[PDB]
Amino acid sequence: GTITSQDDNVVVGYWHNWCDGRGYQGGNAPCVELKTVNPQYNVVNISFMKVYDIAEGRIPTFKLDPTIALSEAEFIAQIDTLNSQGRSVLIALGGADAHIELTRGDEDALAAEIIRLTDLYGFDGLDIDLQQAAITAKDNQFVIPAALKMVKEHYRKTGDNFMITMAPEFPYLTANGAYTPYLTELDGYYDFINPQFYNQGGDGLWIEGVGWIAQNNDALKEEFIYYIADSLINGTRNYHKIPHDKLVFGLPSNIDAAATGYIQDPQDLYKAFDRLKAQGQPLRGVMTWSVNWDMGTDAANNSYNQQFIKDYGNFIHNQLPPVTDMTPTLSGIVDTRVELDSHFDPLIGITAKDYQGNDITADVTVSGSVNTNQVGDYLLTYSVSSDDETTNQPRKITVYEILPAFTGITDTTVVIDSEFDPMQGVSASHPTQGDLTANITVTGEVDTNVVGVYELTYQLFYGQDNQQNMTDKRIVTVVTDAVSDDDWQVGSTYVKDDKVTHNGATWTAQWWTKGEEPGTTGEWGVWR
Ligand SMILES: CC(=O)N[C@@H]1[C@@H](O)[C@H](O[C@@H]2O[C@H](CO)[C@@H](O[C@@H]3O[C@H](CO)[C@@H](O[C@@H]4O[C@H](CO)[C@@H](O)[C@H](O)[C@H]4NC(C)=O)[C@H](O)[C@H]3NC(C)=O)[C@H](O)[C@H]2NC(C)=O)[C@@H](CO)O[C@H]1O
Ligand code: NA
Repeated sequence: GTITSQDDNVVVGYWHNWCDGRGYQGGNAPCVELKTVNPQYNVVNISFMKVYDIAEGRIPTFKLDPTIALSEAEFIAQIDTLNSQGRSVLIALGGADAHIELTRGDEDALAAEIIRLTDLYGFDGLDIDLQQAAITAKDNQFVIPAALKMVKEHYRKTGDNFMITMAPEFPYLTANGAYTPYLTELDGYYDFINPQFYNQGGDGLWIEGVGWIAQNNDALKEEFIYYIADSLINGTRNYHKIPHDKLVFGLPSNIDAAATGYIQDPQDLYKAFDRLKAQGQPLRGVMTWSVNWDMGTDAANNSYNQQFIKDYGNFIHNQLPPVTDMTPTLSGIVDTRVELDSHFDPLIGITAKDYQGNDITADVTVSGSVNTNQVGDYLLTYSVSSDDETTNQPRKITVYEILPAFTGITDTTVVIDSEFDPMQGVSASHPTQGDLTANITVTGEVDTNVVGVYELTYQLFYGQDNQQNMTDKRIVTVVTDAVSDDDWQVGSTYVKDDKVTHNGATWTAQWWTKGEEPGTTGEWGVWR
């Protein structure tokens, strides 16, 4: 069949390219034929395209597991059957424990392989399900989006919408998180995102005013679904924005399918989705790992018997078609610190796209202004409008100054009659003004002919018109070279006529002494 895409809500189910997968609670997921998957799964994701063996190179591929007992041709035929029913069959890239590591330049070969597989099997698109290191390995965050843009454009030439979806684990969807390169580079290209709201334990989000709402909290599941979706579809609470018409809520089919995240009471989902509809932002569907688990068994060999599709198929399909959120995006805006008097260009690094991913950078306007000749904060607001919508974002620009620094102003002792130059070895620097040594003045003098302690005050003048100042003090001690009688020591023994220096004077012992301080023994004592 032909490239078959979905214009309305979706119930997405992954399909295991393997048999008898073990459950987190000891159950079993059989392989199943595609033709047996419930019709209400209108998107079925073949899992997974990956690197099967590094000896075939870096480019991932898909290899049907023959033990499912579908020949290549029969598998093809069953995809065609789904397509004839108006259902989409995507290829899912990655999965758990799949390492993919591509280098800049690999994009052409990756696109070529996606096209080859797509044309051979009749796939309708690709789901990005990179996990763990594969999300950020080498140049993946560049190569995979680059390849996918090529694939999208290739099929657009013939009037076909090759679907692009993604299945990020939700924690990666913070505003600057690991998936954000895939989301931004593919804005306009992707059909919807179905994040995984499972296998993350106690992770979740903080709602100012209700507290922490965790993905494994079964008492607050309605609030979990509502608030995490609300944050995604509006770009609030530190999440990257995924428009509501493009957000599909990914879930485990049952307790065997994922460690945590199963919805015990489907009412919690119905109500959360209704609340999102009530604020004008209905979601685009649900997704599940997996149709195999939905048709699987538990540890007691009891059948799950399609409970997931029973709970959610009709609820999600019995909804109005999606209404596109046509708001444009701005990229590259970050609060920036600028050194006093440096040049600042408010447009550099900032771009914009309409909701279809067309570049509309030239249409960005900025209000506010920065005065780099004055330290302080300056607030800019960037705006762009397209498609009867507007997006705005602020940017704080802080102008700061750095103090210069002196070198070589350290206390020093010099010998009598030596030459002393107060500027020898003395300098000052500043990162933008450069060498400021010629801007140093010296208050005070050293007289090296006269023993004693001389204070010098160094002043540095700098900045505009040399009206900024900083000061540092230096002590220069001039000492004689003259040989003196050895210093008195409290523990030494002296006898008549021994001489000692103490407290600035030379004293002579008049008899035997130990422990008596010169100067403290009066008019007629041992030291004179
Ligand atoms: C942010 C972070 O680091 N989170 C950690 C979790 O990542 C981690 O648990 C892993 O969670 C992922 C994300 O859900 C999960 O992978 C998805 O989930 C299903 C299982 O629920 C995977 O199914 C397995 O696929 C492999 C083939 O790739 C099969 O070999 C295996 O039999 C499948 N298991 C079952 C029960 O069917 C999917 O591949 C995958 N994608 C989708 C769309 O669902 C991993 O399996 C989880 N890994 C483990 C070891 O549990 C968690 C625990 O380590 O820690 C979080 O911090
Ligand atoms: Na097809």
